[PDB]
Amino acid sequence: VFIFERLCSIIYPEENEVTEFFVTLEKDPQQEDFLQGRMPGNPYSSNEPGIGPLMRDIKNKICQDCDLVALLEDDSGMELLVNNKIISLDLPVAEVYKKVWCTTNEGEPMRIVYRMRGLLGDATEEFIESLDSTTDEEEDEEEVYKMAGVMAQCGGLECMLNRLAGIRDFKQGRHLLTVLLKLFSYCVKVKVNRQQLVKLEMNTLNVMLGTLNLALVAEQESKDSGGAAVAEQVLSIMEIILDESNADKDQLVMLLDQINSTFVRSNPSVLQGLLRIIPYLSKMQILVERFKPYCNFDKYDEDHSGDDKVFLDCFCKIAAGIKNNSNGHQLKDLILQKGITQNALDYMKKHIPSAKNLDADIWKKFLSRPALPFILRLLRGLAIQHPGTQVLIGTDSIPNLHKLEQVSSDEGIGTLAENLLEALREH
Repeated sequence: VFIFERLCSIIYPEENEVTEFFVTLEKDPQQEDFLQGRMPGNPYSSNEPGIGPLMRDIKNKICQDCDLVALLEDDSGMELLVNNKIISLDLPVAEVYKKVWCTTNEGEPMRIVYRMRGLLGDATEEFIESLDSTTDEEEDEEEVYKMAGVMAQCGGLECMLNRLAGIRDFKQGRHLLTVLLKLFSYCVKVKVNRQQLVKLEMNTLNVMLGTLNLALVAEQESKDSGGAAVAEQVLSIMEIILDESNADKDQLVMLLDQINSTFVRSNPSVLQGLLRIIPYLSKMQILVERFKPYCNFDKYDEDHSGDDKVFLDCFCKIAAGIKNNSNGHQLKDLILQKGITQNALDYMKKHIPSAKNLDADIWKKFLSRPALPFILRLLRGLAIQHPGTQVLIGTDSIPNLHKLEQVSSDEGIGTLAENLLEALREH
């Protein structure tokens, strides 16, 4: 653990948190007669209750200790000044100390002058709203994390993967697992490390999926085990590695079991991360049959459970994420053979209005059907780069889709129909 912590601190030196500093809380000398009370505890330690984490907490402490109750609920009524600059109450006291005070008065207690706003006229002092540079310049990770590039050359990534694969007990391994994943999050910032991790010889995907499964099982057995945070980190690292790689079916089924898992459902972040990696990984027959009941559109319009909706949205996202390769084609062929595409076309043919006036109430009522957005998204996802699906939709549905693409609705049905027609133009 200590070796990997030391490697993290070499790659990305966390700025030394200012462990303890002192502050003095003084009245504006020009408001001495207007402000009741005085702060008696000068200098105050940064570790003292009410001295942070925000400048607002100091303002609230001054209002409380000086009995200025009317200013306690009003964040606009009191100003805090450091080095004759007005400091935003949203800023961290430790950052104000480091970035504003220590620039001129390093090692002295930070003098905070407090005053009532507008009592002597308009403030003429500079207002510091953000301690961070106003410039939105983005730090170059390839330069910021440049030292992580050594891990590709020294066999460091291979050592880290072997260490990750060696962790069989989540409870004992948690601390090592957290440090290794922190180090991986720095390593994936650098292109040389991403390209090394993409090599099949590294077995990166299987090790990461093993670590994900270990974290998911640990959180299912014991709530708040920390498996959730580990699973989220693994899913984020996997997304980056799988994206670089693109720039088995049993594992896909294990991932869908997680969509069913209440833990993953209750954890939107883990579910989101999981739903982002599922496309890249694309048994299959069983899961396609499992998504077939989720295609009760008429029933969906009548009534559907939050899960039915979530599952129908997830199936639309899966269908859109199926890549153009032999296995992706076989999965789309299986979905076509299971009749899911035909059932979506039969629903549209049954419910589409014959009225020529698109503003008619019958059209509004058709466009507001709950299943219709999901049908158009699903059909698009299945049609992209899949001639069998394109031909089936292109047989009889073009005149109806071409009516739909012309409609504006609050559900965006016209735009969804146009996007489906654009996917069908591949054929």
